[PDB]
Amino acid sequence: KLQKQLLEAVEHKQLRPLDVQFALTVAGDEHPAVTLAAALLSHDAGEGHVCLPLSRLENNEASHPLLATCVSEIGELQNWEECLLASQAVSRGDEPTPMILCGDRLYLNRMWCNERTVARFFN
Amino acid sequence: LEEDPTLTPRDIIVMVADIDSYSPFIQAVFGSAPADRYLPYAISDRRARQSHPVLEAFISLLSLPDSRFVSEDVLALLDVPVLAARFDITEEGLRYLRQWVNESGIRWGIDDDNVRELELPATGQHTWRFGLTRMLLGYAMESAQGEWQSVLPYDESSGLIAELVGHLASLLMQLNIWRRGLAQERPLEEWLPVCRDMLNAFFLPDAETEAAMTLIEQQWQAIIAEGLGAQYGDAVPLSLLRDELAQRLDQERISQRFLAGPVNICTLMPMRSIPFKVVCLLGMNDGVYPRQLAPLGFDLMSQKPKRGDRSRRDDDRYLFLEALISAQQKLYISYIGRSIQDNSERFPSVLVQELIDYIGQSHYLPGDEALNCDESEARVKAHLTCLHTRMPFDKAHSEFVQPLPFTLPETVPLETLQRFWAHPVRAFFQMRLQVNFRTEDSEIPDTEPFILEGLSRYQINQQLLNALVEQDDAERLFRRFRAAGDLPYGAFGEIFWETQCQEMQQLADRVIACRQPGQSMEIDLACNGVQITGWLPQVQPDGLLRWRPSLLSVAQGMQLWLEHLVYCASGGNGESRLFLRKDGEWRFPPLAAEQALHYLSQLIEGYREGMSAPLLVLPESGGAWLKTCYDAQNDAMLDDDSTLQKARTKFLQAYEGNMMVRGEGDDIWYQRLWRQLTPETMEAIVEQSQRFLLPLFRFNQ
Amino acid sequence: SYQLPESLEKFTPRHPLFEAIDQLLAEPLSIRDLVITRALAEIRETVAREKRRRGELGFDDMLSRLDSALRSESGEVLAAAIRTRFPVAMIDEFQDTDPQQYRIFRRIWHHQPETALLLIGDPKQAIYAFRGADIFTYMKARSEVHAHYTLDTNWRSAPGMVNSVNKLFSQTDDAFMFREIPFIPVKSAGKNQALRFVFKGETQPAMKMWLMEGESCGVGDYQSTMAQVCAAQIRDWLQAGQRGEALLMNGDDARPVRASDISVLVRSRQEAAQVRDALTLLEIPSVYLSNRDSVFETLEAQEMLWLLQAVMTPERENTLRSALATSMMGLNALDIETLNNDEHAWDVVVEEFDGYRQIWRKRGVMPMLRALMSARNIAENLLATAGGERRLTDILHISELLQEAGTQLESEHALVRWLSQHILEPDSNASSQQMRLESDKHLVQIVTIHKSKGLEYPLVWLPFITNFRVQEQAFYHDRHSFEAVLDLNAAPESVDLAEAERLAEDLRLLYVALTRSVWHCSLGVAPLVRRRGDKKGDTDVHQSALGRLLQKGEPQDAAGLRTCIEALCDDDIAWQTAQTG
Amino acid sequence: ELRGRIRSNIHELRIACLRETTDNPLYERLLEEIDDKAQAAQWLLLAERQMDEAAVFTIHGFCQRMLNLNAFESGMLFEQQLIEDESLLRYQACADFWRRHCYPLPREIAQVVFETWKGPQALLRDINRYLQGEAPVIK
Amino acid sequence: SFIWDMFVRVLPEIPKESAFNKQSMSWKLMTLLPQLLEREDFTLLRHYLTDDSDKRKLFQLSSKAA
Repeated sequence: KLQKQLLEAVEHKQLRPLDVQFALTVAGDEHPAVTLAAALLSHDAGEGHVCLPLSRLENNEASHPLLATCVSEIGELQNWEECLLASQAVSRGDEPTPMILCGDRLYLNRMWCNERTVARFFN
Repeated sequence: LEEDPTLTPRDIIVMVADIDSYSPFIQAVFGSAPADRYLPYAISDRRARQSHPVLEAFISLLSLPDSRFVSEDVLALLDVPVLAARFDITEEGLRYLRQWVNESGIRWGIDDDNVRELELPATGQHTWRFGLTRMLLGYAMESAQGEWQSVLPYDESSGLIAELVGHLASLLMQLNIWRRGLAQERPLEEWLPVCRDMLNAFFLPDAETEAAMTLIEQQWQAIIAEGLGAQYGDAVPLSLLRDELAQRLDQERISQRFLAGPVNICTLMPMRSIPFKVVCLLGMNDGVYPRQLAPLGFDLMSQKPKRGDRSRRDDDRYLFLEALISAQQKLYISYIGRSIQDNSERFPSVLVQELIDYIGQSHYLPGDEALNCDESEARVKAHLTCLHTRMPFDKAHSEFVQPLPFTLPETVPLETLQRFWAHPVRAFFQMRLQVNFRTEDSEIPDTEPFILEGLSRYQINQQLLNALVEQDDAERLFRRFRAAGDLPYGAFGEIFWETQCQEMQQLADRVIACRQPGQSMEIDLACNGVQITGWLPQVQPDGLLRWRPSLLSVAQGMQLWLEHLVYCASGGNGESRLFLRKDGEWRFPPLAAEQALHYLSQLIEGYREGMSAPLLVLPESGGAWLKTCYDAQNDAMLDDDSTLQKARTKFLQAYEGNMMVRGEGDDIWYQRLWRQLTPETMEAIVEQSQRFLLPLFRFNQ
Repeated sequence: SYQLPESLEKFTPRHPLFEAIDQLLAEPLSIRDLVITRALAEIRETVAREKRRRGELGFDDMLSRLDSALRSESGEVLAAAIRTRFPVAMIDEFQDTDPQQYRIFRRIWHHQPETALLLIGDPKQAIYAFRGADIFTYMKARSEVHAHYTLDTNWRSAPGMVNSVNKLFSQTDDAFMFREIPFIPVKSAGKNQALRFVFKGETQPAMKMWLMEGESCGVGDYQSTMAQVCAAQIRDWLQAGQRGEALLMNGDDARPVRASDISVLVRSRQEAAQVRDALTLLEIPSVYLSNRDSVFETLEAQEMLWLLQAVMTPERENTLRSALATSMMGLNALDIETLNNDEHAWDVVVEEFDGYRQIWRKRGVMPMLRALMSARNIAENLLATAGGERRLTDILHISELLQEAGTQLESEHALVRWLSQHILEPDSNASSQQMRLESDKHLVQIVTIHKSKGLEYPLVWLPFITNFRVQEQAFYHDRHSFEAVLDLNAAPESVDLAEAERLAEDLRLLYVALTRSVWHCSLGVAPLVRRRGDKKGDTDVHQSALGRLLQKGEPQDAAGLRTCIEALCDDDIAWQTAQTG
Repeated sequence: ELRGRIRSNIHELRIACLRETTDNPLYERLLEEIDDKAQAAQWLLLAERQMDEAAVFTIHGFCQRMLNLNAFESGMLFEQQLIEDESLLRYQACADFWRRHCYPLPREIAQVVFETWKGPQALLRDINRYLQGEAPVIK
Repeated sequence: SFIWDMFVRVLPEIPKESAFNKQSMSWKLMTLLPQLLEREDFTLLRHYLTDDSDKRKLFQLSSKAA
């Protein structure tokens, strides 16, 4: 799959091997779009990002033909919200899941607690 | 060398029968020689150790797929600085790795596929994959929510120090890939680049390493070159090549510093005879010289002994005579005479026995010139033999305790008194002169826990008890500890849980039968002109109620005693109670505030004297001595001589340990003060116990 | 309980359920009988298969391999070469043999003349039942061989002692519970007949029992009275012989008694604290030679671990003052108090470890253990302080133990990990035991029976000869085939056979104990009862070894035991009562 | 000790045979039984110098020196590394067994197992004494 | 080596090193022995090796024979 390509990207130093580990261990054999999403969110978390809009990661497509590789699953996967929610590694905020999406933004769940409490503090 | 004026250290030679076992002692003493009595040396025929950790690590990697990959062996591989620098592992992060692999529960093999390969049932936990899953879910999220795929998060890593996790992960996938690779049999022409691939895949070369890399590459090239030039075509497994490499690598030796100039140490090379003035020999016991090598069994030369044959036995017998005739001035012959363990008898070799027999039958001492041939022979044998001793050495320490000055602050915390009174003997050391015995971190456990004992099961019992007093569920907490991996696999966890909960229920319902809603309160009271400040947590308004899953002890009860004293100092009418296991109970009645302050003053002066000099207050053995002697009916001191032996018996049997209880005397805090218990210190301890602990039984009920 | 059909006159069956209930009760229900065998096969199989992939070898495996090579068809060819090479065999101490080894010997040398075989051993002194040594193979061999010879001389002990030990074992025939070990009398030597032991003029009886006073007694009384009594008599001998009162002469050449010529023999270890404390209460030097304790148990290992840790990490104040606070540096409260407040004197000790660690890295293990030994000059400190030689010798022994690891290992983390690794596990290796601090001068020796084989002593005591412990584990040999057959279910017949074998072993122990006393030895005896109710008239002395020698299997009491003692009491054996004094 | 006593005995016997006058009665009766003193002395001279390789062994040493002499029938390796800490190996093996024969067992079956003993450590401690040596026949 | 140098100097048509070396006959015997087995004279080696082997005993025998 993508393990050799992302090891090559680690040799390219664009994406951290820690991001590779996080994406591998919470993806396994799930959707490749979910794997790339986990890798990029772990990458910006290692950068120090706090928010992550879906449009930015969608139109980045830094390493791979994202659309032409991701379109393999059931139905219209372009509706990315429940396309991700089909996977077991994300939840809307009901279960103790590492991945939570609230405002069309996908990020870490402790960071989701912090971001939702400051978002309800702000707006 | 002091007796003779001029003799060059070039002109002294010492041979030895066996070199490798003798070498560490020679090197140690010749490196530990003093300043003026120093003389250099030059050891020859040392075993070749050029890059020892690198060679051992590469041999361990070449022994990969047949190992179960214990975490101890993994870290004993990981300690190498070259691998640490290549896989960017730092020494400061190595401690974090040590504690995380010790506490996160990584004990068994690498992965469940390997476990199933070894035909064992798939446990599904306690692997490196399980530990990394634990670590990464701890990085992702806290351990308060629960479980995501029935594995427990591990909140010891949630910061920027988490890079070592991915480093170790990359290391373990490299190990997994090469474990898959290095199993199948291959022919020689593709066994050729495997060593090169391993070297470039693992090791970043350093300034020194290239010698070791060249040695490994040259040996690999030579082995497969011999194989290819010998015209073999079939595939061969990895084990034969691994053992051949391991045998051939250490077969190299050093014979490059024979005549450096200082004194020389070497084994007896065959036919080697050089003139010298001083020749010394070592280790001529029986059974070690000459070394006996039996023929292989199918030899035909040994059946027909011809003229030109060579035997190792006769070679050594010739070398001894050649070494004897190759001496000019002095000879130094020594052997191990008596075994040092049981003082039994050993014997010198037959060659030395023949030499001393010829010497004894050769000459006579000048004393008894005409007495008897055999008596003169025995006298010469006794005179020439020298006998050494077993030990080379064939102000005193004072009493450790000394008086010290100390001041009395007007404001002291309650926690200071509690920590002092918990164990005063070690409290004198741990806080006054700022010394404590910071023991090194323990070993990583070998396998998964079968039974639970000690502090772990004590913490489990405490976590069960603080929910039992709330009467909340036990099943979710049981699932949480099963995800923690602190319970036996399968239904044995439920079997253990049933016994633990049914045993703690009888402690729980007693607390429920008298639990009342209380509150915390802050102590601000003075005694002997000394203000005492402290916080008293969770005190019920109608009395006191404490509970703890532990066995009953006098030091445990005296905490409740001090609690009741400080409670009665702040007004505080009502009794006090404490619950323990086996329904052990304590009861203290309220008293006068002046009496409470009097007892507090007594304890304050006791602390004041104990801080200046380490006052001996044994809480349990002294209590055992003082309890049976005291009679509760008269509230006085019996002093009958009949009890003067029962008290000795029970005090000794409580102090020194049994086979089931840890020895109270087996404690380094007490071992530092003295090596052996003395009756005078016993009487002093009895006196201090009678002076201090005696109010406890006056009001225990 | 009442389903026995005989209970009609006690408390007709008339239906078969009332006797099928006892049929069900007669068979115990357990899974251990299956799981023990199922595990026992596979553990041995798995170990024997796992050793193959490493190619190692063991003493147990080597003899089994040789036996299997005999079991193969080429055994005749394999034995012919051995017969040609060695046409003789001699075996010493034959009492420790296994049926495997005897099968090898029998197969190689049970035939084929021009080749002989000489076996030398003793049916007695076979005290290695837990060392894999079987006694029944000796009788199995004797049922095939038919030449028996016996020596007569002794060369060591007094003729009176020889006569007494002949008489006391000549009480009842075949006393060893076996018709294959008949004790026959032996004679003394003609040059030791002038050996005498006097006490204020006249001589002394060689053998002597000491007896309790009371209808019943327990193990606590057995220890408390007799340890004090034995210590009192040893003190009496020690005080008397120092003034030339009691003498040990062979004819006329006499000498006084000292500490070295006085020893004691015991059974186990847990009892020995009582004997040591009772002996040292009268200020007598006692050493326990039977100890095989590892040196890693003592506090010297802890201090060495602390010193190595502090010299590896000399940065923090706490880890350095931990090393300086140890007893071996030898400081005081004022010393530490001045060391805390003086920054310059603190920094001197800080700076010396900075160079010491570099010397450690450059030089290994041993030279720095020599250098820190020499620098602080703590040899003379422990020489001046009494009892410090025991603390001193363990440091040198630990230093010699560290050299086998300091070369094969190089990382400084590895050695300090290794020391704490061996702290928690006291391995029973022969090199791990403690060396003797003073084996040079006159002390008092306390040794057990198992190490007492072959060591001669002038005089010796024996306090604990009456006590015994009943075996309860099912393990017995057949009375005909002599095969060690193990029974899972509890068979009382097998239990009785095992108890008879255990009693034979205890009598062999008694024969071992009543030797190696050239002048005199003595012991005590009690009418101890294992039963709960005391005065039933049924003592339990005959259950032990010595009780069978006097009661001959009779339930007796103090009066009958007294009559049995004084029946044979004549001028060589002398009896005495013992009071708690 | 036996080898040294043997060497001293043969040396003293050779000297006493060359001097024809002894002190020990055993050597006296042997010298009485001597047929040819010169032949006996020659044999003792040729035998004393061969002492260094004489056959005195333990059982383990004897079989070790015999199998490496004739190991064709055995089929064992020529060179091996000995071992003594087999207790840890047996402790690993018993726990390895206890993993596979207890974990898939159901609760009702495993309850009786839990009653009689808990751990494989105690299981090994119970049955260790019969593992070494020869396995016994089970009634 | 000196005698080999004299051989090279005097006797012609001989290579500088022979094909008979302590490691050469190891692999030569490795190749030869299974082919040479069952010749009605290798029954001892057949009993030694044919029971079970992963060429370890064969390698040891090859080295000893070399």
